[PDB]
Amino acid sequence: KTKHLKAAFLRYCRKDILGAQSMVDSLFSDSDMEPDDELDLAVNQISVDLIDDYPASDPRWAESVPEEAAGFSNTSLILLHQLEDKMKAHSFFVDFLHQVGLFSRLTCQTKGMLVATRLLLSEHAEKLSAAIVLKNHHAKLPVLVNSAIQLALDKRMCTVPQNLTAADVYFREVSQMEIIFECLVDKEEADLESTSIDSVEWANIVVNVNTILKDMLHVACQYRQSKNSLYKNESGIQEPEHVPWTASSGTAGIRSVVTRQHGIILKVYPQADSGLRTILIEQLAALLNYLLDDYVTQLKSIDKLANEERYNILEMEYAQKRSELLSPLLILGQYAWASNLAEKYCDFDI
Amino acid sequence: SEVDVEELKLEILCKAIKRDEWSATDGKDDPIEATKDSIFVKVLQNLLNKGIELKGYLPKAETLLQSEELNSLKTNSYFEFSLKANYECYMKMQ
Repeated sequence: KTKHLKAAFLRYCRKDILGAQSMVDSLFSDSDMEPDDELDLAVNQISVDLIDDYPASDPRWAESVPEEAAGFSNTSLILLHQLEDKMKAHSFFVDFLHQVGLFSRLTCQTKGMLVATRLLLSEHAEKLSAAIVLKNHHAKLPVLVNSAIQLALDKRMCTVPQNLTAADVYFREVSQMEIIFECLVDKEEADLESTSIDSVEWANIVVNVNTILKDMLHVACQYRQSKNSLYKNESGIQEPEHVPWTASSGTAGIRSVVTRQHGIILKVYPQADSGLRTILIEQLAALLNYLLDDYVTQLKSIDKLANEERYNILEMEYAQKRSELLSPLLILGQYAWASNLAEKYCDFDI
Repeated sequence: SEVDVEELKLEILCKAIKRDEWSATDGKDDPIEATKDSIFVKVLQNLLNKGIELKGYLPKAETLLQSEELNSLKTNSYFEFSLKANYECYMKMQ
């Protein structure tokens, strides 16, 4: 219940300072229920509800201990450093789970995504707190306009100054600010006047969004190379980090995040009318993006067990008819990138 | 303590913001505090290499007591957005 989550959130408050008291409030949490199938999924919905309050505003564990949690002013201009403090707060939070233990409880189905274990939601809230700092690092008038439109579509904003328009709640849900900064590249595109060779500046703004959605997917990938498991990607751990493991983010293939990627590929309509070097940089870019999508489908297919195989072989045909749709798209493109695409979904021989 | 040191310390740092002029350009904060900025760049003489306790040596200036004077001037609504914002990168400077 709410009382239990609000007692663990108060034992994390003391975990920054000392461990002995908080280790007895985990030992008293072996006065738990102990039936695996749903009550361990009831301390799961507690560890998950705190990993949603550590990416949110000032997390509800704060007050008693005024750590790096503290109610940072929302009238400050310190938005980026304030959110770096929250990736550190969510990092000492994963450590003060790993020691106290916190070695169980596990995602099901969320937004068309199937996920093996709740512990993928800690990794998923971490990857989407690296995404936030990346688009906080890139702040310019086109992106901040595309943001203000997105936020006003989801709901109204308070007009008591406080106008980023906001971000702490659009970090727990930053995935939405990618399906809409695409719909604002398309309504910008309707006024791009790129009917033929006349438009130029307007095919430069469609690429500036393509670069940011791309390096945001680069950041989710490298934060899945910085693992902690001594079995899952040994490189980056106590073993040499000179060779990274599979450059996939271990994303579960969202049916709105994937759709906005297969939308911006079909903005290969610009490479029809564009100067020669420009058509290559957006082609290397759309190659760089698709080599994250084919990587997350590969990581998800690897995790499938032998029974229920009928669903596993149907998900294979679905990815194979998309590597087969990413190929006719690059049959007109440069085949210097075909050698790379073929190695990226490392078969795709046809 | 008789002639009020820390009252004047405020009077000046408050007219140091009135002359700055806190404004807004196209719905965005306008940091007029260019003089307040510069004065806090001028207090530090790099006394880290002079062997002085420069680290933690800006608690001369007040904070909650400042917005008391800002209310008297009627200017709290304009400048309190970047007063605190600059007071964050003045806790990193210090």
